[PDB]
Amino acid sequence: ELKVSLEERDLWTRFKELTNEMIVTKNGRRMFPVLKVSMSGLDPNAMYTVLLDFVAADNHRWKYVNGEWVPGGKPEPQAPSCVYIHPDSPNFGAHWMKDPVSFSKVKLTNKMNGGGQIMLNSLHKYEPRIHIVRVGGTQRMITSHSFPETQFIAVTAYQNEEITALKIKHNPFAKAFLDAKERN
Amino acid sequence: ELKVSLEERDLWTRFKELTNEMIVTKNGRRMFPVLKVSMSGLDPNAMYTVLLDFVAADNHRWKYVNGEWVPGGKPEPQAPSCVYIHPDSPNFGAHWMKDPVSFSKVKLTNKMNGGGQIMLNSLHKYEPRIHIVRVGGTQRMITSHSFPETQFIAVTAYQNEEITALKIKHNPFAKAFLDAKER
DNA sequence: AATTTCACACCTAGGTGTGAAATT
DNA sequence: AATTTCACACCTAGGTGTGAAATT
Repeated sequence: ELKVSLEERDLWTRFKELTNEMIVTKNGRRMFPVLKVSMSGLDPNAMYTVLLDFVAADNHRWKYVNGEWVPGGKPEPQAPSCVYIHPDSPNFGAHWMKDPVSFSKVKLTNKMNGGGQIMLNSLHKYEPRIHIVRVGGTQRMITSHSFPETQFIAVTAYQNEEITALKIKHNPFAKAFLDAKERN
Repeated sequence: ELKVSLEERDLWTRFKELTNEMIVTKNGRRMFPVLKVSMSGLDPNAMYTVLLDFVAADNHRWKYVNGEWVPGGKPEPQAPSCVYIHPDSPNFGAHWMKDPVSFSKVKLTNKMNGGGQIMLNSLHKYEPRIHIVRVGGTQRMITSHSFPETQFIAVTAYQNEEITALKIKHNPFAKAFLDAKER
């Protein structure tokens, strides 16, 4: 039982191969691609809460040198980001398994604004991590699952234009720019 | 302990006074004003599901005659509407009491399209009804709450221009029309 | 020098009353 | 006649990368 799969695996893979970059802003920025996963093997009638946090992919600050991401400086330990409760929580296993679970509303930021936005440090790699926590009862049951293909480097401005082109070609809110290309 | 209060009582009252009309479309229409309520006296740790449905205010088909809504023809039985599950359900009492509970996403239609939209019959009077159900509770722990100032007549097109004017004045999505008056 | 901020043009998404036209 | 439908301009609401400007 208990299986959690990554939706849109192909698009994520393409981002990984280019070394994915996620914008983080003073006000909070949404992720792209949107983290979507499928879960099964949950007690359909049990109550569960889904959580999302980000763990440091390594202890290096990265820098873009000669068109390539490169680690540098004194390596430092990085604490896992604060947790983001998926908005559908708490909810039945049946609900969680009906349709794919999407984290489309989570906002990433570089500030410590307690508005339910996940603070991350730019120029550091992160890997999203999902937690399914059983609600109620007296026994604890908690599962975690990370996806290597969702690793990215938090940034305040894109560096690799190959990524920017992938964002533009796939994110609806960036259609203006895509349209600009399809005619010029 | 338990108390469920209507938010924007003033605006609803004004609509009531003019005999509120609610547009219903083949695709579903949102309510205006938006139905919001403050609830308190729930077990902060208990799990609750909030529901919304509409009950027929009477057995008459209404018609707008000489600038007035009047009942006519023969009465019939108007069954209660299907139920709408507040999107935040199921959830803790603490969550329900923290911030006003709003039903802004409920769509009203005059077709039997199974899309989570509530079907109503136009030219009929209805009154929204909210139910708080304790998950695992008894049956007595299920309370109901209706507010007579939220009564309205379902319509496919406004009849009383005084209502149209209040809708325009207060619904942000109708600003184009309001602006068109303030110059 | 390197990285963050910011006003802005441009989209996506989707809620409104209009009023003519179509339907009952 | 009485009521419903429908394309349309015009809004609200808010997500994007751009590139100059400000900060470190």
